[PDB]
Amino acid sequence: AVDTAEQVYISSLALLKMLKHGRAGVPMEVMGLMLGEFVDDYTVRVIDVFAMPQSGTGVSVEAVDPVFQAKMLDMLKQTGRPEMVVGWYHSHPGFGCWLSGVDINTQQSFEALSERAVAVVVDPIQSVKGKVVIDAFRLINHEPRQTTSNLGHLNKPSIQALIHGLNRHYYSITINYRKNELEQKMLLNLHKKSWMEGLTLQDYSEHCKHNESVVKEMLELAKNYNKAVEEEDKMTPEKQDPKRHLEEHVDVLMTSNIVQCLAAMLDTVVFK
Amino acid sequence: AVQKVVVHPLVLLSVVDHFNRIGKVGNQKRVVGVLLGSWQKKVLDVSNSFAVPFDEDDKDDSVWFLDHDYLENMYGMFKKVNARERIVGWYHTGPKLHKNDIAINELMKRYCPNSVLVIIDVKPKDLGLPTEAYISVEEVHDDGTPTSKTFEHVTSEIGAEEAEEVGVEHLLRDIKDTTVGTLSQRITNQVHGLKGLNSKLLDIRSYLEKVATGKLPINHQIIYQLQDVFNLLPDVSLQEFVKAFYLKTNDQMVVVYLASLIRSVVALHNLINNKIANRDAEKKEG
Amino acid sequence: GDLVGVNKDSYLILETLPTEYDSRVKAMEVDERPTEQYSDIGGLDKQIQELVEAIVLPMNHKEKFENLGIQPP
Ligand SMILES: [Zn+2]
Repeated sequence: AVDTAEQVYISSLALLKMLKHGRAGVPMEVMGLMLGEFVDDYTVRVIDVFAMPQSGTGVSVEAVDPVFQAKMLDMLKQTGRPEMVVGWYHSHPGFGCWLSGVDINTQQSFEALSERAVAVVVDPIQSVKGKVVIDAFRLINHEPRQTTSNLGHLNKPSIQALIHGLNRHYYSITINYRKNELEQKMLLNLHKKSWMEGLTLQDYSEHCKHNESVVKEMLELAKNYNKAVEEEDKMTPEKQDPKRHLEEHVDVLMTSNIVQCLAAMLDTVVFK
Repeated sequence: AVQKVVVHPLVLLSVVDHFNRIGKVGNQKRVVGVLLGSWQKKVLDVSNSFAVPFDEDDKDDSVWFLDHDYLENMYGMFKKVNARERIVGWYHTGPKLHKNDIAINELMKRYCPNSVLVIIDVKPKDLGLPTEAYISVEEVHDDGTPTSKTFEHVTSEIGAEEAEEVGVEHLLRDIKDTTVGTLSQRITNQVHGLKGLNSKLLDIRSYLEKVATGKLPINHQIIYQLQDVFNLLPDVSLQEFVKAFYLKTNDQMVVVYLASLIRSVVALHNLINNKIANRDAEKKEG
Repeated sequence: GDLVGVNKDSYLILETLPTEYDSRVKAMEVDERPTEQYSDIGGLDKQIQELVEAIVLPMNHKEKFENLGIQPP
């Protein structure tokens, strides 16, 4: 029947594969496929993603080598992944997530292939500093889709794909990440602090330099804090400078000194 | 030799996916796959890995499938997509090694002269470092002990390329604890450090129990390195060290004095202004 | 200072090119090859011989000059 607000769950492995391949491809656009299950009409699951060789034709249907795709699928079936392929992702470095004119036609072919295949656009150079610019698109054939729920407008579109047709020729589908408790705190081991890192005593000369600088900054802040309190007269009732800056300085200084003293003490008494 | 191996998020997520994939239907003590990486200096950086058809007998510990042609053409295609990554090492998920594993490493040495094996215990979600790394060694041991085809530990750690770093952070965001964590996270980190130190010392206890009782062979090595560790303890309460410790602690105390006193002053300044404002409102209301 | 065709995005040199001087410079060269015979010039025979011995003879032979050791004009 006619589709709806829908959803697309992509796995952690899939997302990292996509981001890594995109950051490998920049500045040349690169593309590949995701494996997944059409679990139902209201959401599509993709798990695992495999990139495919970058031909000189650029991101297009011709860039999809049938031999490479077929034998990759066969070997993944042997290795334990019988997941049948819906979805193709491509990279748009330097510009937002939207389907270009080429992308419209590639997704038209992909839709003709299965029916509900989903396009994915990743910008590997804008997806940085903790923000990931990922988005997923489907083409329309009056009424664009059925809005039978409120989980279609929990997100907001963007002007870039708006002119490029985020509702005009294609529509964006809300993206969700199906992480589980096992992948959780498996990834976390990457920033996980080690016990020796916990008992590490920093550096005493560097700590003294830090206290030296921060107390001097405290003095220079208090100098104008005095002026601020001496202009308490309430001419033209007006968060810059003295008060909250002094607050953050005292907070960081006090916590650093307390933690250094505590680590030093614990090391003194426990280590012999 | 090889001094360090750094392991990226992608391989560990891939092996977790492989373990869930196989254990979903074909639950088995381990799964075996191949890592891809590059060499800087004498450190190794591993970010790629694929599952290979593998099978182990239950107790014969000599019977095993690892697919030659599958490994070869899968590597060829992974080279086609990205040619930098060449075959280094092989991974498995079994929390324990097997007598059968050194044959696996010898086969892998056909594809890499110094192939390194990595145990990734996916099921454990514990104190730390879910990756263990091992190289193959064959030497006379220099001490009269019989030589043997042996696995040797090489230190390992997790490091991320920037794209994998943003990818992992975005998924961790909801459960992510803040990096700064002024007091709470630091105190919890110190407590966790004491926990880890106690756990490691108890492991060393159990090893010494097994060595004295004889059920475990004396390595001669490490145990004398452990004796060096035991002689390395600093022995605090030596007098000039006590003087220096008191001096530095007093410096920390005067600094925290200044911070606390300023905090009290600013607290009073907020209090007085709040009283003035609410009293002004009360006086205006009448 | 060589002319090379590279990848339009990755900038990898994948072709070498013949050095291009300029469109005007390529316009200056003669391709029509005019047809005025030396006999068409009258009276200037001495000057014609001067120019010929100065220009053409170094082109045709180079042996009668080198056998002397002279630097041709
Ligand atoms: Zn595109």
